[PDB]
Amino acid sequence: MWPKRLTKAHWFEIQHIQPSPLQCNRAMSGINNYTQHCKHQNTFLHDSFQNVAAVCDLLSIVCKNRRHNCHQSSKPVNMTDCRLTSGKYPQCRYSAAAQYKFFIVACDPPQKSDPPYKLVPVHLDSIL
Repeated sequence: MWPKRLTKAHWFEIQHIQPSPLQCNRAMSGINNYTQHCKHQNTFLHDSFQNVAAVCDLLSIVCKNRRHNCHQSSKPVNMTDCRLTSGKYPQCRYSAAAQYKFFIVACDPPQKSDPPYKLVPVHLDSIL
């Protein structure tokens, strides 16, 4: 069981960080349990937290929400798109689609219980 309240950065890691590609149904089951529903879509980045957090140090750009705390990867990375195809919670089933794309993350200063980087990733703003 993941604990009661996760930081935004910790939830980002749980939700979007998976360096070796796995089975969509397996990978989503934990996330779905914590949210108590079948998430309709999720993108897993096949890269390490360390590598993704490093993107936070790159040039800041505008996010979809018009904030300026977003950062684009310097290279594309392997990722998988999981899309809900059937089932009612907790029986959620997915199809997988591999991608090789740049990504943009939103970054914030760490909270106290976060790893003490200058910035940590907290949202997957977009893939491009």
